[PDB]
Amino acid sequence: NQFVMPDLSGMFWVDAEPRLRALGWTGMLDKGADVDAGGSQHNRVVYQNPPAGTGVNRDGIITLRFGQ
Ligand SMILES: [Zn+2]
Ligand SMILES: [Zn+2]
Ligand SMILES: [Zn+2]
Ligand SMILES: [Zn+2]
Ligand SMILES: [Zn+2]
Ligand SMILES: [Zn+2]
Ligand SMILES: [Zn+2]
Repeated sequence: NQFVMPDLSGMFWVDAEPRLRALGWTGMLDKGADVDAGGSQHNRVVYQNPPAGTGVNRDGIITLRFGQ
């Protein structure tokens, strides 16, 4: 908890990461398993950890699962 986690749902990774990095996030990305979530969700953020509203550390680990 040094910056509040945003809701990244629906973003492409080309937009998801720079948004996090701009918040000061210097931590490591854990890219999780893809999620088959239909065509509209293809390569968009489906899950995230920590959830939005959670205080995450500047170098804490963030996990993303993208639409298959
Ligand atoms: Zn863009
Ligand atoms: Zn990167
Ligand atoms: Zn992938
Ligand atoms: Zn499918
Ligand atoms: Zn489809
Ligand atoms: Zn797909
Ligand atoms: Zn993908």
